[PDB]
Amino acid sequence: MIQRTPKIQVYSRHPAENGKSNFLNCYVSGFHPSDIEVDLLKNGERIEKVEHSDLSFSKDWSFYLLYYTEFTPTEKDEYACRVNHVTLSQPKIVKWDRD
Amino acid sequence: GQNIDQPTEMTATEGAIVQINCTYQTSGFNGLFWYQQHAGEAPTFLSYNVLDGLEEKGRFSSFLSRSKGYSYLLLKELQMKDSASYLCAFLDSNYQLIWGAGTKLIIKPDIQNPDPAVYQLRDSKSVCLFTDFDSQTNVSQSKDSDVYITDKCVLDMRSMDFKSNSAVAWSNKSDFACANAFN
Amino acid sequence: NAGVTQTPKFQVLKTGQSMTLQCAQDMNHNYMYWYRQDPGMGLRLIYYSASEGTTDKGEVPNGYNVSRSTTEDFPLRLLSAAPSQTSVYFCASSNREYSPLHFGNGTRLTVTEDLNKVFPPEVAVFEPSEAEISHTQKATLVCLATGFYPDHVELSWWVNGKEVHSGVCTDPQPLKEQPALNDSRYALSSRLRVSATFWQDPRNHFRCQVQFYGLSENDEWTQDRAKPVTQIVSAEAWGRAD
Amino acid sequence: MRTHSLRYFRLGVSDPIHGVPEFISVGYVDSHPITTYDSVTRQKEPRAPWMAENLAPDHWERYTQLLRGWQQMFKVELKRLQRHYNHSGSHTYQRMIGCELLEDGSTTGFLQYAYDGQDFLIFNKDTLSWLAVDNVAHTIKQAWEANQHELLYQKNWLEEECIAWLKRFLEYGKDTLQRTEPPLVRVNRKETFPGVTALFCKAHGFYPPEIYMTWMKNEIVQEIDYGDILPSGDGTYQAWASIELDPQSYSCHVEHSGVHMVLQ
Ligand SMILES: *Cc1cnc2nc(N)[nH]c(=O)c2n1
Repeated sequence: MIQRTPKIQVYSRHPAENGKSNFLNCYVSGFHPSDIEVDLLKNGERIEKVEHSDLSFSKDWSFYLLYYTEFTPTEKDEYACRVNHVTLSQPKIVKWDRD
Repeated sequence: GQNIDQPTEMTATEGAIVQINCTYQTSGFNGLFWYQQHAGEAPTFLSYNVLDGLEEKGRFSSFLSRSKGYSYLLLKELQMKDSASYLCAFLDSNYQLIWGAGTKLIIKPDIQNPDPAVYQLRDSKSVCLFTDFDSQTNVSQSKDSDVYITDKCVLDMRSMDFKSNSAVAWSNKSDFACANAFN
Repeated sequence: NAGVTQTPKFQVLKTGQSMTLQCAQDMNHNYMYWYRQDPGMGLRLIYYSASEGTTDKGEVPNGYNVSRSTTEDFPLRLLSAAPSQTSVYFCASSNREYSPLHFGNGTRLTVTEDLNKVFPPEVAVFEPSEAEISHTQKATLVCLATGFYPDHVELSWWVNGKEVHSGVCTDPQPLKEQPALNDSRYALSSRLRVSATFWQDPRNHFRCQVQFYGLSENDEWTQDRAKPVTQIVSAEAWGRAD
Repeated sequence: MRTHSLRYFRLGVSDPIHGVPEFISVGYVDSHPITTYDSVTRQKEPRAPWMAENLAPDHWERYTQLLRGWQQMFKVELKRLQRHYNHSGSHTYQRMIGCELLEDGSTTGFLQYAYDGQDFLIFNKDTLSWLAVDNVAHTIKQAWEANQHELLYQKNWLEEECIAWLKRFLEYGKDTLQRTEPPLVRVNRKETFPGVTALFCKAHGFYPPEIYMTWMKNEIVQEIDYGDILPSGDGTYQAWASIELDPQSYSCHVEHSGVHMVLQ
């Protein structure tokens, strides 16, 4: 049996600017099996009111999902995506690269 | 999932060939089926076409024209046992099975030695029997509503490799003769 | 495998009775269907079930309900018998929505506003004509089932207490004794043709058997004539020289 | 002048932990989800508003019954495979069916199955045959290839029915599926390490998601780093390509929906 660990990309809808209302996107893709947990983090704590697409099917039989949230970037505020999956013995935190 | 037409009745001779046509109108199509249904019996699966062309299983072939919206069921070397209803049906885009009103197939026996007589049977304590006539003879029921006349029935006496048409007439009227009772 | 088992084959009901037609298949089929067949039109879907746990309306669902709590069984319930429900019912199954249907042997159903209209057949056997035996060396017995209602009968020929098929022809459809009347009683004829020799053998016993489908022994009956229950009515002839 | 596709997926899971449907089926036109069904809702529902507005309730009701039928068939198919492999515990079964309509008017159709996310059986609608990956798949291949009427059903569905459905769905969703939003394409210079310069060509705001991006000298460049075509979450996509310069040594080329762009 071949399990596929998720690829986890964090990025903004628009070129991010400090003080400019944007959307933070976490794209989780190429995983198998389908069971997965995603949280967007802001300085290490769980953002409530996150929106996500339905589980989505790729022709290579892996799955993908988009989690996104309305935010306004600053110099100080750190943002992350935390993904758990059967392939990960601990949740994986991926930080927003801040363009 | 609109419309499907097949003839109500066809008549052909034993040993010959019959082509039962079915036309259909639909936007979307997942195949056309022929079923056979004997008098008082269940319909039984005969054929399935979905691509253009012809499929052959012994004496039965089924053709489908997709651009014509047309199928036929072809019976070769007809036997008395092919006397049945033949049901045309197709699946639309949503797998709704749309049924034809069905074609009643009447097979006429090839009567080699026609010997038409009317005979009176010993009643039980009056029945008349028109027998041995050629398959081109139609038995009409009379107007007289005190006199009953059955359709023609084909019996197969395998004991003498012999086949015969017959019809029965009967009444309780003390004024009723078997001679000239069958028209 | 048995295929599709549908019961009963025949049923008379009074206006307002309910009834369950049973249907089972041992073929692990997902699709089961109920159809009515009426003269001069296509099979009409009453209800179907795409699998155990679901059912859906056909084209003519009014007056009926179904259930499918098992793969095997698809019972049809008539809620309140109406004359319009006089028909032949067929249960069917298919493996899938596009696979060929396997049919039950059907249920012939007659609804009458009054059970006093139900009559068992009178049955009589008419020996063969001496003229036929002379001119053809063959002998045609005729059997006449008359006066029955509803048209729910199976006619069989027995020789020496054993059913026969060769040389038999039975009317495919009964005659109406009164074509006008809507609860007209029915008449059915049959022939058994044999060699003059066989008919002349006094060791041969011939028997016309009409299985009639009517009331149950349980049905209430307040008429002077015998309760017209499901019953076999027979008549018989012995062969002979003369 | 671009390709469109219609796809229906099916996911079955044996022994799902309480919070996971035993069965999910989703339709897509291009990258858009059009339809959803699972074993929890037991309802087929539209996932695009242009599907919702254009198919009457009878469509959802009919396909709801069909999907309950296919859910049951899937469950039995998985159980059987698990018997064949002699597998205990939780395993997945998947199927994708669909068709492409290209610009020239030409068509494709496909049907494949996967066990634990790996190729199991692939349908050939021209040779009317199944490609089996192992001995267990070969066993299912023989049963399926012995039913001639089902192979012909399947060929017809892929070639006629699937394409009819796609065209109907394309007309419903034309304002969404057939629109163009051109890319906003910027070129960044980044010093990635001291002395060493790399150029980033970035594109966003574009639909369809299909886009070609490369770097050329004065001749295509070697060692181009490619970013995935990613959804921005407003119905549009972003994507990039980078090159690293040589000491004392260029233009970005983008092609989208029949429009060619050069940034020097
Ligand atoms: C929802 C839906 C509709 N039609 C389908 N047709 C096929 N062949 N397969 C599916 O999964 C479908 N799903």
